[PDB]
Amino acid sequence: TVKIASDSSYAPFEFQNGQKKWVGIDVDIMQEVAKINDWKLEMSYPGFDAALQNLKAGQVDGIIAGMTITDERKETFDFSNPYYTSALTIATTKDSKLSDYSDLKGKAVGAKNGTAAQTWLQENQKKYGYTIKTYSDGVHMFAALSSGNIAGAMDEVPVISYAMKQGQDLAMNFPSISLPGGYGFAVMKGKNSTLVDGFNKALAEMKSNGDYDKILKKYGITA
Repeated sequence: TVKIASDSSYAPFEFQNGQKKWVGIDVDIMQEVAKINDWKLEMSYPGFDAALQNLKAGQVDGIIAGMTITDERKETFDFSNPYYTSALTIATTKDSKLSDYSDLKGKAVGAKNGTAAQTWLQENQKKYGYTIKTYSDGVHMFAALSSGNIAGAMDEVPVISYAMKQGQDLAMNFPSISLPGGYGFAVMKGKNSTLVDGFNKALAEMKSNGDYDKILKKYGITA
C-alpha cells in the first residue's frame, strides 16, 4: 500500500468534480503510476501544508500536489524527475487584442494573492509599467477580467487552460514565462527510493505510449 497526500483544491491538478470524485492531472498520473507498478494506492487530500507535515511524520509515504522542485527542498525531500513544468502567462478575454508584455503600460493586471504570479507582477512592474490588482481567488480575478476592471490576469498556463476547457471567456495570446524546477513527486530524503524510481519509470512509459499527453489533454493542456 502506498499512501500519497495532496492538496484539497488545486484545479486542474487535484480537485473534486460534480460527482465529488477526485480528479486532475496529479490524481490521474498517480493512479496510472500506481497501476503500472502494481501498488495499492491510498490518496488523501488534506491540503499542501498538512501533506508535508504528514510526510515528515511518516503518516504518508509521498506527496503529489503541484510541488515545485527546488534546491532548498532537496535538503529535506527526494524528488522524481519533474512530471510537469508549469509557466505563467497573461489571460485576457477572447475579444482582447493584448498579446505583448510591452503593451501593458498604464493598464491594470491581476494576480491571486500569495502566488508566483503575484510575485512576478511585483518584480516586473517597473519594467512594464502596469498597475497591479490582487485577488483572493480565481473566481474573483476572472470576474474582474470579464468586467474590464483588469486588462489581463497573470496565472498558470495549466490553470487558464482548464478554465478555457470549461468554456470560460479566456484566451492566452502572450508568451509564457517558465516556472523553474517543475512539479515533482516527493518522498522524505533517503527514504522510499523504490517509489521515486517507480514513479520515474512509469512516467517514462506513459510519455512513450501516449498516456501522459492524454492526461494533459483531458484537462485542456496542449502545446
